[PDB]
Amino acid sequence: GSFVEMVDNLRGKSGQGYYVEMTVGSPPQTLNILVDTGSSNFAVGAAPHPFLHRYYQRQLSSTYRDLRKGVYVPYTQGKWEGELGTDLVSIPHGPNVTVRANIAAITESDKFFINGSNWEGILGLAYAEIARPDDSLEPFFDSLVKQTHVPNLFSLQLCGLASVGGSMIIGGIDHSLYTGSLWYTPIRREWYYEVIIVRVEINGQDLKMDCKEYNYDKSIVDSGTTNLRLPKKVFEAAVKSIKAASSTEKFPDGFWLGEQLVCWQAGTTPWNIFPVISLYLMGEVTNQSFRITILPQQYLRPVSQDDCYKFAISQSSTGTVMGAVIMEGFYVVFDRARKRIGFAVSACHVHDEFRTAAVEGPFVTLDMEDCGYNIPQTDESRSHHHHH
Ligand SMILES: CC(=O)N[C@@H](Cc1cc(F)cc(F)c1)[C@H](O)CNC1(c2cccc(-n3cccn3)c2)CCCCC1
Ligand SMILES: [Zn+2]
Ligand SMILES: [Zn+2]
Ligand SMILES: [Zn+2]
Ligand SMILES: [Zn+2]
Repeated sequence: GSFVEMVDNLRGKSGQGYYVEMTVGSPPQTLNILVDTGSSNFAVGAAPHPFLHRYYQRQLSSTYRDLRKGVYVPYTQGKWEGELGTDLVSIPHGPNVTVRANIAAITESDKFFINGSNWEGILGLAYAEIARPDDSLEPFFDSLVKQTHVPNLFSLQLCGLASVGGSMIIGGIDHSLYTGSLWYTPIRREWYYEVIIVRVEINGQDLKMDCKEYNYDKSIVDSGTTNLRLPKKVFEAAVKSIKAASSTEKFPDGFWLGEQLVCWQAGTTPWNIFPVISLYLMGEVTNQSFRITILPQQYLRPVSQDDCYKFAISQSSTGTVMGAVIMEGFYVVFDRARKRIGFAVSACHVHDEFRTAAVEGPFVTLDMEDCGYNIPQTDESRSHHHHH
């Protein structure tokens, strides 16, 4: 488990999430597992399903122990039901350590598994706070760090229907995965990997919104979501501005809805008419920020003699979700030990002829804590005690 043994340990199909090979149980059962920075539960298929041809067989594992507890987890469209337990977990193209972790054995599901995905489970790498059924269910990464000598840090280089590749570096930073300098934004609160966006530009033009609209009701880094998602108001401003630059082409509304492809003749796509998008993230120094710059090659997704494209930016009512669309630009450091997220330009350069994906700063201004929104506290959340 040198960083070199972890290089290129990810695979997937385009728009269907990235997965790492894990083993579960004794003897080890090999399974492919979606890497989700947007959730906190480790769960694996554990009974027959249409789209699966292997699953976790609890009864074949000598190290399995029943927790006698059910759990239910909805996501944006998919959901599953599970029965909790613990077993030995390893990442074979990862560090050379085995840990006892919590596993949700999935017994029923709806629209969870995706035909052709090649994944049989989901690794929630976010914090205990949002774990189901409550935060006393230690997440995998927590266990791994608690039980071994692995630094409290991981890094994602997501690259590339068509196949994708990439790397999850568990426990450090591999400099062969990036070029230029690494910029860190703070983790605002440890639940999701919540960050603050202080400014947005499309083709250098500021959208000029109250900076709180950008993080309404939050902003996060989610390897589990394909698209860049944007709060309704920001989405509308953004589309207006993208439509205006690309206006030599007149697409049907369904395209802007992300529900329809548009096509040019093989190798003739007019990239230049689509604008770069810059997201300015709060720096570690007060009044400083730095931008990540997104190419239309990242947000226009490839799907006769024709190159065809899906619009990978969609509306949100649950804040700004920086999905795979965004991450594919970058080597992203989830530096849990220092409560920061780093970005650098990826050594998998998914690059334009005149423009490039960029991580740039500092930019200096005023009043970024002012850009956070505070979610309305519900009675249900206020009432649960936390003797942890
Ligand atoms: C598209 C999708 O849904 N992706 C799953 C991962 C995923 C990928 C996939 F390919 C199929 C799936 F069903 C789920 C990912 O977590 C979604 N993450 C958010 C989400 C949304 C709703 C519930 C939960 N959540 C549950 C527990 C803790 N948080 C998380 C995080 C907050 C903002 C919106 C997306
Ligand atoms: Zn392998
Ligand atoms: Zn059921
Ligand atoms: Zn109490
Ligand atoms: Zn608690």
